[PDB]
Amino acid sequence: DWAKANREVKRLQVRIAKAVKEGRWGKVKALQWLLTHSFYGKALAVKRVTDNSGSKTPGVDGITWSTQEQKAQAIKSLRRRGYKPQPLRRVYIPKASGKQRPLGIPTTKDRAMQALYALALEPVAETTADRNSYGFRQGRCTADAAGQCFTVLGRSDCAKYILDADITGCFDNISHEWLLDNIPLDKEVLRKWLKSGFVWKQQLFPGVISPMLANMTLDGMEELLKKHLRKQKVNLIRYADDFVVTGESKETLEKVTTVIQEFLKERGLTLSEEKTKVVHIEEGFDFLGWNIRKYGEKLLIKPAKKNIKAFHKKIRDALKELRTATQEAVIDTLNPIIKGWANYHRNQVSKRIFNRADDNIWHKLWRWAKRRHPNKPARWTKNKYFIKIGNRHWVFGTWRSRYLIKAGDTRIQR
RNA sequence: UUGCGACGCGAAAGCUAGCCAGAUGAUUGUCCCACUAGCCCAACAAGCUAGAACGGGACCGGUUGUUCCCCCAACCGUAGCCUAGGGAGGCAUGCGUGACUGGUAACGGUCAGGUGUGAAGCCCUCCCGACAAUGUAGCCCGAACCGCAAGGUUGAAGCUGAAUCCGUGAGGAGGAAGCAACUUCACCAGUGUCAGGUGAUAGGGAACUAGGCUUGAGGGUAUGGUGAGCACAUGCGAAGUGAUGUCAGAAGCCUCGUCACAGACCAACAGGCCAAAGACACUGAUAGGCCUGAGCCAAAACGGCAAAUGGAUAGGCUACAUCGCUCGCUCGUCGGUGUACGGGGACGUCAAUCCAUCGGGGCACAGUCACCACCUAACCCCUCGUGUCAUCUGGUUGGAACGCGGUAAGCCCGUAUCCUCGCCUUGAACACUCAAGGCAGGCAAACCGUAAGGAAUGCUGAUGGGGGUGCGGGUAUGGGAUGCAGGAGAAAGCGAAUGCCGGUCUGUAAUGGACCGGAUAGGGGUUGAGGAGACAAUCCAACAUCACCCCGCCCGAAAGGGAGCAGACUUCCUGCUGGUCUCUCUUUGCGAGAUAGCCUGUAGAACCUCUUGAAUGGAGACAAGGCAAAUGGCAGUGGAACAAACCACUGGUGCGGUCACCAACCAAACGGCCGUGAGGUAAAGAGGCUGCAAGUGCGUAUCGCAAAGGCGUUCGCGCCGGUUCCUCUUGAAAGAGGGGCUUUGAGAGGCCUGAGCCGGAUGUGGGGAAACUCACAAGUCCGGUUCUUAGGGGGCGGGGAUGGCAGUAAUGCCUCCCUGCUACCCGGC
DNA sequence: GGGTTGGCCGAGCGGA
Ligand SMILES: [Mg+2]
Ligand SMILES: [Mg+2]
Ligand SMILES: [Mg+2]
Ligand SMILES: [Mg+2]
Ligand SMILES: [Mg+2]
Ligand SMILES: [Mg+2]
Ligand SMILES: [Mg+2]
Ligand SMILES: [Mg+2]
Ligand SMILES: [Mg+2]
Ligand SMILES: [Mg+2]
Ligand SMILES: [Mg+2]
Ligand SMILES: [Mg+2]
Ligand SMILES: [Mg+2]
Ligand SMILES: [Mg+2]
Ligand SMILES: [Mg+2]
Ligand SMILES: [Mg+2]
Ligand SMILES: [Mg+2]
Ligand SMILES: [Mg+2]
Ligand SMILES: [Mg+2]
Ligand SMILES: [Mg+2]
Ligand SMILES: [Mg+2]
Ligand SMILES: [Mg+2]
Ligand SMILES: [Mg+2]
Ligand SMILES: [Mg+2]
Ligand SMILES: [Mg+2]
Ligand SMILES: [Mg+2]
Ligand SMILES: [Mg+2]
Ligand SMILES: [Mg+2]
Ligand SMILES: [Mg+2]
Ligand SMILES: [Mg+2]
Ligand SMILES: [Mg+2]
Ligand SMILES: [Mg+2]
Ligand code: NA
Repeated sequence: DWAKANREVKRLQVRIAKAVKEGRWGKVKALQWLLTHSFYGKALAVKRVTDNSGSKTPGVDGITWSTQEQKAQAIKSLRRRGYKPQPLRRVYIPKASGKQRPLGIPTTKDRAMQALYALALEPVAETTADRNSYGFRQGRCTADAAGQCFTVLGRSDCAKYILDADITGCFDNISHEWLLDNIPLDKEVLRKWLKSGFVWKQQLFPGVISPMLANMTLDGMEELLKKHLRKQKVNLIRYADDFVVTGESKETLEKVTTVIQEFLKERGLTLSEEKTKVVHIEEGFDFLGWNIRKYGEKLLIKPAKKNIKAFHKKIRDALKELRTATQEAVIDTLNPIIKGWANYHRNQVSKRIFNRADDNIWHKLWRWAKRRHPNKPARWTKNKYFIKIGNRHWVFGTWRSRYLIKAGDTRIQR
């Protein structure tokens, strides 16, 4: 099946996008209508449901037996006409960073319809979106937001004034009428969705279809900031909801404040007064964990000290849990944490920050090894827990050698 | 489950505490006199010894008084003893292992030799003994060239040290002879050589570690301690007061300075220098090398200035306190602080050395800070006194984990005695009949299991098994954690108590203490303990908690076993019990909250059927920000040369809108209007049936959480919390604000293990001068307390599952569950 | 503005 079921869907996605590169929204709505009423679209929809850890919804359906795939997909073969979405189930997943962050879970049939119209929406939200919008799109990392911050703010390639903005309104605070007016999908399905209390009201508009909506609602910013015409003055860089704007002066960024607040005025959104601030590089703004400053005609994207303190909080808590552990288990928990904070900051100025990070986790590991055996000397723990692994002594681990990854040895790529 | 630890006793023996009294040694540099000793052997004295004998004078050495010098002052002394520490024996004991032996068995006794332990409650003698082990973060060494390996030559931090010389002497000056680790790297302004130097390191060394007592008593005095442990919203508790803090973390500490680890380093880059920078050559004039810097001056190149903001200082094997990035307590070296530390002189002081306030990181076995009450007196001050310290001896009161004692109910074994006793299948004969065999059961264990124990095999299989009782032999063994009550048995104690039971007074939070009263044992005979008696002649006496025989009574049939109050400790049996936690359902709070159905309108061009009627059926091009009830698992073109597989490219599927059709049906023009064809043909309405829209179902099925109250009360409420939901904020388990509530039951099921702490009575050791602290199973014992829900594995007995193997079958056997026991092992304290 | 390696004082009694 799936050796062609992805293929026909993706070809028809290509045809939707080729429709939107000319006007032809009749062609677009025809191919959306057709792809939604395709067997392959429905089969893909139930695969995307079954591969996201389905659990108890209100309208409980199963996942298993490899026939309820065919049962449910023939069920939504009919189901466009009498489709009534049932409301959500208020499910708390206990995040390991502070709460049980709530996440309203739809019905499996409702999330299958969401996956259907998600593969309908995607090739329109590719082409009609921005070109400096990096949130939640295809093929785009948050590192590319830093790359756009680089080739915007480089060797005097801006003029030193940047607006650090952010958008209020927690939920999909968008006026429902605006969504129903201009979104390239069938207004009856979206009409039934927005009535239903669509996503549970602790949602932060960054459940598959809601990023497609929250990208489509924020795609006029780049065009309406080509109302200003200078050389490299206005550049907008936006990751999913958190954007910063460039400029050349304090009052022209206030033109940009009034412009963007008129833009979001039509929708249900307002920029804040707190989180919005104008700032002069070099005084720095925080953007996706990376501090951007200048430090005297350098650029120096550095990972900010609120993305370092969060990483030390993660390792501090990983060892406050493993307080009586085995040494190889301590390597096993602490090693992908450091590798994930390595591959994420490996394109920026981070090597100095990596040596300070390995320093601080080393002191945590030393306090680990010394709190292990209280009344026992120090040369014992140094040669029992730490290995001369090379030129380096003090390399934590045991055993072919099992040992932590020094984040400082992770080879920053230009 | 920790080497032992329970309980009574100290009859006796040996450790041990308090007190009393004696004896002995000692009371710690040298000399001179003072006093006394062997002192006139002439009481003169010149001369001999010892001196807490507690005197004075003059001197030696050491340490402190901040490096060196010269004074001065205080303190210490080469003596005796004790301990830590080391060595060597015996001795005792724990666990094994073989050899022998008792006994019917259960179970023992004895030697050997293998390994432990001998102690903070628990071995004896001897020797070395304040010298040493032992340790170390700072300091010092850790070379210098001959050269075959490093062999030697020398050096060498340093150790030890004679000869000599001075002084009455303590001592002072020299250091011959001897001993001694020295191993491996890196940097020097390119490379190589040679010279001249610096920094890690194996080890070595210095330094300390390396003790204590030898003058007491009172009074004042704290820099020295204590005032529980826990939780915290409230508190429990006999056990200060009040703040403040709990993981987005107080106090303390390690770092570091706004880009906030090594006041880092190397590379890059930028600015400057230099002529290969100690020489001798090679190479390079510019990247050739070096300096400085994510700040600045520099420049022959000596290096300096500020380093977030202020601020301080000279010289420490000094003493005390703290700290060196977090368990408590005692220590060793080294380093930083803070307080205290005579007179003069010389040398000369400051380096990013240190402190303080902010600020960035961190570190977390939860305390901290202030006050109050009380304790102790080292030091100092004051008063009084002449001793003090160690050991041994004797007395006396005590104690114990050391020494002694107790078999009895439990269990095992033997003995006599009463009761019970199979099961199958076949040949069954006279019908119970009986056989033959296997089972079930009784005994050995080869072998396995560290271990609980099990099992091959063999042995027996009513000639034998099992249960009950009465005896006899053996062995029961030692932990506070949930009490209590009853029974079996009950050591020591008492023929009148140390116990018991009443009574009186009194103390603690609780255990307690003193005193008065009361009960409490069949007989005889015997040995004849032991005292009597002028005596050994009397030659006794019955109790010596009763040594041994018969009757009174019980029990048993017998042998006999028993029988007065308490009756400790360990056991065994029976009953009633406690606490807390996990899971499931229930009920209530907060939030969410539907589909099917029922109903009222709406739409159906893209859903059907039917009735209809200018009112039908099948198909093309063009478009398409209008819509939809099968749909793109569709079709076409091309690549394969069209062909077989696969791959590129195109497609709006339908309704609607416009041109444009094909089938099927005709208004008008037309000879009495019989006939004709050029020409015209797109609705409405009823049934279901799907959707929509509201309502009812319904605050319901169901889902996510949660069940926590206290205090003031002025009775209205308020504050502190808890719980659910919403909103702001934060990277974040933090916070801010708001709404509600402030709240029930049952079910089975775990589990009894530990941490301590306080008081009292006793012991021991480290620290301390002492209070007091840290430990000895919470020291132990009793008493009072909170807290932890209290760990895995394995085995044996019973009832089932009970699928198979073996099976004529009895049934066992590998596999599951329920249930009883188990210290049987590895934790753990 | 990338590239390397540091950190370790010992004894003893008793515990979370
Ligand atoms: Mg005695
Ligand atoms: Mg004497
Ligand atoms: Mg002197
Ligand atoms: Mg002086
Ligand atoms: Mg010996
Ligand atoms: Mg001495
Ligand atoms: Mg050296
Ligand atoms: Mg050498
Ligand atoms: Mg050394
Ligand atoms: Mg000495
Ligand atoms: Mg005081
Ligand atoms: Mg500083
Ligand atoms: Mg800086
Ligand atoms: Mg500097
Ligand atoms: Mg000194
Ligand atoms: Mg006093
Ligand atoms: Mg006693
Ligand atoms: Mg005892
Ligand atoms: Mg006991
Ligand atoms: Mg025991
Ligand atoms: Mg008790
Ligand atoms: Mg009893
Ligand atoms: Mg007795
Ligand atoms: Mg009496
Ligand atoms: Mg009484
Ligand atoms: Mg009761
Ligand atoms: Mg009940
Ligand atoms: Mg005591
Ligand atoms: Mg002990
Ligand atoms: Mg006690
Ligand atoms: Mg313990
Ligand atoms: Mg203990
Ligand atoms: Na426990």
